Amino acid sequence: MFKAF
Amino acid sequence: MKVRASVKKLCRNCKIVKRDGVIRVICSAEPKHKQRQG
Amino acid sequence: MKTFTAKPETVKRDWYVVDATGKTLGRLATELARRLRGKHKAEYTPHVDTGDYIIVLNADKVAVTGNKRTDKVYYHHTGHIGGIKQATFEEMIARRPERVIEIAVKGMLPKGPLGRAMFRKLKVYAGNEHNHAAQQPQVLDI
Amino acid sequence: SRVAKAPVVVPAGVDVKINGQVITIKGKNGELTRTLNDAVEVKHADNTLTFGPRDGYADGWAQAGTARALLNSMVIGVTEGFTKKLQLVGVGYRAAVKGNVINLSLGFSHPVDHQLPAGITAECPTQTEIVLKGADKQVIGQVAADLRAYRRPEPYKGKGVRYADEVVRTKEAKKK
Amino acid sequence: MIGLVGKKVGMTRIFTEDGVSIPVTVIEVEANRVTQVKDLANDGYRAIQVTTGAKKANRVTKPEAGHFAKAGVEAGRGLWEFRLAEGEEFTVGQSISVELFADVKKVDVTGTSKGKGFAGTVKRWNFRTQDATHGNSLSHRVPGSIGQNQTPGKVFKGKKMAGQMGNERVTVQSLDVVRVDAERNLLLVKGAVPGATGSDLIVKPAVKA
RNA sequence: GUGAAGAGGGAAACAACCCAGACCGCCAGCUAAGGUCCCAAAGUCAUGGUUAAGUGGGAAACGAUGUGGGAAGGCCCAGAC
RNA sequence: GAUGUCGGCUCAUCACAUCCUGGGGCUGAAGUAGGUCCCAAGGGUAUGGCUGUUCGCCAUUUAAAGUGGUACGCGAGCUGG
RNA sequence: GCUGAAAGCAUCUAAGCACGAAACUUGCCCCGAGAUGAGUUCUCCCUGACCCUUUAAGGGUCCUGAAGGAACGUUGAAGAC
Ligand SMILES: [Mg+2]
Ligand SMILES: [Mg+2]
Ligand SMILES: [Mg+2]
Ligand SMILES: [Mg+2]
Ligand SMILES: [Mg+2]
Ligand SMILES: [Mg+2]
Ligand SMILES: [Mg+2]
Ligand SMILES: [Mg+2]
Ligand SMILES: [Mg+2]
Ligand SMILES: [Mg+2]
Ligand SMILES: [Mg+2]
Ligand SMILES: [Mg+2]
Ligand SMILES: [Mg+2]
Ligand SMILES: [Mg+2]
Ligand SMILES: [Zn+2]
Repeated sequence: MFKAF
Repeated sequence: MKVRASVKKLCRNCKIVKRDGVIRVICSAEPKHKQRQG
Repeated sequence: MKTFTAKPETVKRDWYVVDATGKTLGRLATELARRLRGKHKAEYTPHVDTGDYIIVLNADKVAVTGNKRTDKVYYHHTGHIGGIKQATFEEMIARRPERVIEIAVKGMLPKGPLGRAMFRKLKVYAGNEHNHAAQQPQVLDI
Repeated sequence: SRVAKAPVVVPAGVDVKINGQVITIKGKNGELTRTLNDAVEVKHADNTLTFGPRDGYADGWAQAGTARALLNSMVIGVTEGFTKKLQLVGVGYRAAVKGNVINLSLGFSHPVDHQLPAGITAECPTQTEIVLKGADKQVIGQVAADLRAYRRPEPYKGKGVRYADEVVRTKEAKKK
Repeated sequence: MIGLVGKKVGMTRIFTEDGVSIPVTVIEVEANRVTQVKDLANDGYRAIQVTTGAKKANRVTKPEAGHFAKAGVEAGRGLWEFRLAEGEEFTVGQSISVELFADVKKVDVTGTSKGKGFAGTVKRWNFRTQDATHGNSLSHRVPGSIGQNQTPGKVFKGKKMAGQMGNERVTVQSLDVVRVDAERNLLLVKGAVPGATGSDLIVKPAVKA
């Protein structure tokens, strides 16, 4: 699911 | 009583005395003088 | 041939009575720990409890050098968060005079099942009299 | 160790007993007793009490001086009673003595009652001052301190309880 | 000071001529028969063992009946103990009634609380309920977080969580004694007390004073 | 130089530090570093001192009739402090 | 060859360089009320308006509306502005 | 703060005493002998035959089945079970 920018 | 690392004679009536392993100053004439080392 | 080893069901055990009046806590403890572990016996075996039974009297009269009679602090944690408890030497003597000897000796004995078994031979009393006269302990001077 | 060197005289009518380290001084004003420390050696080989440090003790010399001072005051106590005079300063400050107990009024909403030790006596020439008499310099000194502790002398006006010979450094209140 | 064992008969209202209504819990205190006296020389503490009420003779075990027979007393509901101070003494078989509280202004009441069973955190610990709307997903009245990540890496002992609630010994202190009726063996105490009607109850003089 | 590519003993645990390079076996001995009151193998060892702070078992400028030792100086039984 | 963010919600726990309560020394401390320093962590330690906000400003309270650590505590507990 | 020397004085301290806070140990409430260091007190119950050799805290047959508990049933302002 999750995003890390 | 004002606590500071440096304890000194600020006047003639002052005297240094050790009571419980801590240096402190007792002054008979002016209570402002008295200090404790801490 | 194979080195001799002590047998827990053939070891001979004898009883001793020790007066703690005026004795220094640490140096008395070492002798008790030495005796409870059987290091003084010629048949010493690390994996066998070869020590003797020790009776300690007047546990409240032990002496401690220096200012640690009031500065010696005993720490134990209850298990609850923030459950750190304090007890000075004077408080321990006033509350439970017998725990000072056992705590000192317990920390000097080995750790593990054998160490606990050796501790079980130590029997401390706060007073001058004991109820183990049936064992006819010998007077042992340290 | 100048104080230790000076001997203490025991005049007629004063009985002194030495039993190891404990000493018992007796006189017309009562009796007193204390246990000296092992580091101080006291002898009664003459009509004067002589003191010296027991061998092997570093503090013996300094400790010896204390014994001379303590016994010297004690022999005075048994011969004469130490007296402490306190003065009450205030608009409505009064003192009364019921015997072993002293009742004081110092502006409190409640009465102040103080009981004396067995070895002390008090009496009131006037309600504005009180006199303490006793045999032992220690307890009599302590009793006065507790008496003075209820209301220490007020700086800007001096009101309270003070020793009769006390000097109070009055300070002027801040102007404006 | 020695107390007594009673039964929570119920709750009642007491009117006063001044117009004030006092809610009073009615406690019936039958004769309290002392069954044993505890002594220092033999037991290490001074106390009295007492029994109250009566129970069917067909269900008194001779290990228990023999205990009653030793003191010459009829078997009661149960056995309770009270510590003795320096000034009080008692004899086995002595019967104590409600007049003991005639000179007592305040009493201490203890008993088993009503059992709520498995209670949630909201009911048990007054935990704040989370939002019932605004996107909440299956977490309306759940406890929530129970820790602080890796550093502790565990749940601390005594953490408040759902569990058994009630059905435990509870003591209510400083209850005023409204009236003592020694002709019917009743004690009236202002306010409510732990336990349901008919439950065993222990009444002692107010220790708080 | 060591690790990397190096085991063993020591530094409580701790590739790189100290000691020292494991061909295999032994229930023999002597040693290195480091240690010898107990956990835990070996000194509750023999002398002469220091420390009272558990310093030793963390930290500076600076402060203090702490206490031990050493070399000088002023005043002083013409009476000092 | 995966340790999911800010803030909110819920639940917290510790430190003391202490905001309130407690005990004191000084004060250029008359009193009332303060200033400063020392000891003290047992308990307690706001609701709202605006903004996603923490924060902040403002309104009105309170004995006080403490400062920090805990993956700027807490998404296999919620939310997703 | 008391007395008081080291230091003729002074000095709350080195010997010896006194007071001193919501901190500390108790006091109040709850759990609690798995406290294996397994505690104490008061009652209750069981007072038979034999047999074998690996002859010992030994095994087995017959007789016996106590105190009490459990199970089942009617159920509880006790309870997920
Ligand atoms: Mg080990
Ligand atoms: Mg229920
Ligand atoms: Mg969903
Ligand atoms: Mg829902
Ligand atoms: Mg861990
Ligand atoms: Mg490589
Ligand atoms: Mg991975
Ligand atoms: Mg407390
Ligand atoms: Mg806000
Ligand atoms: Mg609006
Ligand atoms: Mg975070
Ligand atoms: Mg989040
Ligand atoms: Mg998580
Ligand atoms: Mg969005
Ligand atoms: Zn000065």
